Amino acid sequence: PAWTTFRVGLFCGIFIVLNITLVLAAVFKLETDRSIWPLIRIYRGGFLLIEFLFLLGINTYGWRQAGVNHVLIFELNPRSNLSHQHLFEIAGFLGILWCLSLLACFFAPISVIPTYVYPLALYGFMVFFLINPTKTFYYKSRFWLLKLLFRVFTAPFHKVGFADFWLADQLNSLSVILMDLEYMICFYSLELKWDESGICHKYTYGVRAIVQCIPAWLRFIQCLRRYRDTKRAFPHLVNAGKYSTTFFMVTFAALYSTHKERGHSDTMVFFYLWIVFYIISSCYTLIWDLKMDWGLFDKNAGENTFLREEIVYPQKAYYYCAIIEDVILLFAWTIQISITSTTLLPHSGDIIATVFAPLEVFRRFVWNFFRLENEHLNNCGEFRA
Amino acid sequence: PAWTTFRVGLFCGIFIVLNITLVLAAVFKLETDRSIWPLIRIYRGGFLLIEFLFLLGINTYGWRQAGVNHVLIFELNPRSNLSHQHLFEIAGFLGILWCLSLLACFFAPISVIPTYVYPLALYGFMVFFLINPTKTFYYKSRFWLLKLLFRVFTAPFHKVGFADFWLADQLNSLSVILMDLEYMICFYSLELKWDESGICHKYTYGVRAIVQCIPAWLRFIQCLRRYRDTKRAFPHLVNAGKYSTTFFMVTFAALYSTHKERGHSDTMVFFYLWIVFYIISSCYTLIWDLKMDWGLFDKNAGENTFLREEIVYPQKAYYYCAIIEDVILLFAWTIQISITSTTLLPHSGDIIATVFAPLEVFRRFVWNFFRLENEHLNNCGEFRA
Repeated sequence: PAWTTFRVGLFCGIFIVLNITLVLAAVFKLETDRSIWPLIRIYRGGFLLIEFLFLLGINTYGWRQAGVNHVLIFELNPRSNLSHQHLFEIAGFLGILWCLSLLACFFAPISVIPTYVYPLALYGFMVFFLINPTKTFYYKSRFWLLKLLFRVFTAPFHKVGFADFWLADQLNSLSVILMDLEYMICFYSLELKWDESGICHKYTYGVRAIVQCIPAWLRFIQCLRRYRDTKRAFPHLVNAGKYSTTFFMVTFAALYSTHKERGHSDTMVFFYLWIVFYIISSCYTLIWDLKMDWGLFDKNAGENTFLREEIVYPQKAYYYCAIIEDVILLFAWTIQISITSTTLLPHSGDIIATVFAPLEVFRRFVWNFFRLENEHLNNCGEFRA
Repeated sequence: PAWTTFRVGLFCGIFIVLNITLVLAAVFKLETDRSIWPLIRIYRGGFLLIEFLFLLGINTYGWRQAGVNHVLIFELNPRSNLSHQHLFEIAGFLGILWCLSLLACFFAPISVIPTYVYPLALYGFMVFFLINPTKTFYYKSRFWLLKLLFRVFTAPFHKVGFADFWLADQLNSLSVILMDLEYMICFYSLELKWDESGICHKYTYGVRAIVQCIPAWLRFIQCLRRYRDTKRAFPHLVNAGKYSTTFFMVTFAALYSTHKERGHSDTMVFFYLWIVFYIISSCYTLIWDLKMDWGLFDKNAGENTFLREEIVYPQKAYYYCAIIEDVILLFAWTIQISITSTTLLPHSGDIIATVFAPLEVFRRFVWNFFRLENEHLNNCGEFRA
């Protein structure tokens, strides 16, 4: 309508200037004799979520304009849809809340409450806005999201729809948010509660491995449930392998990290095995994305050199840019592991992680941007008809 | 359209949060051993202009919705109109520039330029955005405004249209902006130009009197030109009297102020004469506004107790609220003069002036809100047909 567009404008404006204020306050008012990592490590989750919602708004716009309809694919209702302006405004609202909480963490405005209650309040509100039992604030769509989250987190007990698969895949890309939330739990359980601001931050007690692999587990058991429902082995078990490689990569990385902390002689072999398993996982997921989840590299593409037989997005350069971006964004782990194992600053692993997490969300953006199109065109996953 | 509404939202959001930041920086970072008056006295002009443009946007909305059409009255073009969202976004843009300049005056961001260049740059841009000789930034409407300003400031040489009269009246209400601009000229001509930040601020050399009465002069000579064009004495010379009273009030206030500064014995008589002349001016303009410029208090109003015979604005309470607001806003000078002449803080006259100038702009808001309606209904001024 019109009021929705005006609210998109209001929230986007407040957000851009809050970001300017936040950058300025971070460059200037950053004495911070204490360590600042227990703050950005807790706010990385909110940041990844807000960036993901912005990019999902852009995805919905691209779908609706290019021609690929997501009202039938997603099993939504042909009317009472959710345009992209709605996603933009709700992401902007969560961004306003994120920036306000972060500013309250920078300047301590109120002198009676400690500065550790602002992340707690921000995430408590982000949860209450989603479990809101009233008849307001996107009642229908938000409760559809709740039904979807309940049917995807209890995966091997329900029939696989396209929304289930799609949200399981999104959660498989946003693993840093789950790591963030479990880290916030661990911290607020294991930190002094007097005036300011370790066991976790490391893979010591294995909770990091479980939390990082739980979306891979979701998608793995989901595709196994689909293979039990139907009877076909090509796009089900070859798909389960892609998420078994994530299991193995996380396990070996955890063992290597704990052995490097303990300094045992079993560190180099586990490091090499982590290297080779992330290599096979990245090659696997790259081939899969370029072959099935996108349908590219078709056998009879005609004048289109490396594409399908037909296309929806007008500029053919978009697809080549997407191929390059998906082979660069994925495989960016090499820079990470090299710069962390070539004698850099002590606190640099988290620098690289925070730098490359929004880049991973961008990769998931592009992947959606093309997967919904391929699903509308070729019906890759046998979800309908 | 839609992009215009989104830009209204963007600018309104940036503006509200810039206002919050500005209020906070004014309450907290206000050491300011020096006097702060040469800053708010220079920014009051921009503030009154931005508030006036917001309220003119609201006026255009009220006109277009209530039914009173301003496309024929204002001699504009029935197509290529200017909706209220355009006024809102351009006022928001000037507000963004105002808030940015004021913040740059609070925090000195750049260390090489003195803090007196920001008001100069703000108003230089406000003038360049209006004299812009390109084919962009509201080319047609802005050059219509230039033609109107040139035909109204050279009043006694052109035929009086409704736009001429209306802008002369608006300028007759926004006299504080002209006082502000002449004061900025005087200051930047009579202030040290080394690192920071009197003859004016007072009515000493009479420039304040001339500047404060020049819109009254505009409207007076304009109604005299109209009386020469037509031949009718009721709504022309009785109208010229209303702006002759402003001449007399300003003259007597200037004489009283200069004699109080010089402490002569002629101060009390001039103060009493200023009192009585502002009394007669306020009663005159109140009776005129309630009788002719609004058409209220009709002789045959029917069931409507104190109104016209017909009305356009639905809630009848709006009109009574407007009568009360126009008899309160006008006549607010009594509080000013009493609190300034009953032994209050030295710097309090400018406090009261800055407090009551936006209130005067609000009075002009309501006056327009009803005058355009009465003009569409009864054709009070013989402007058409």
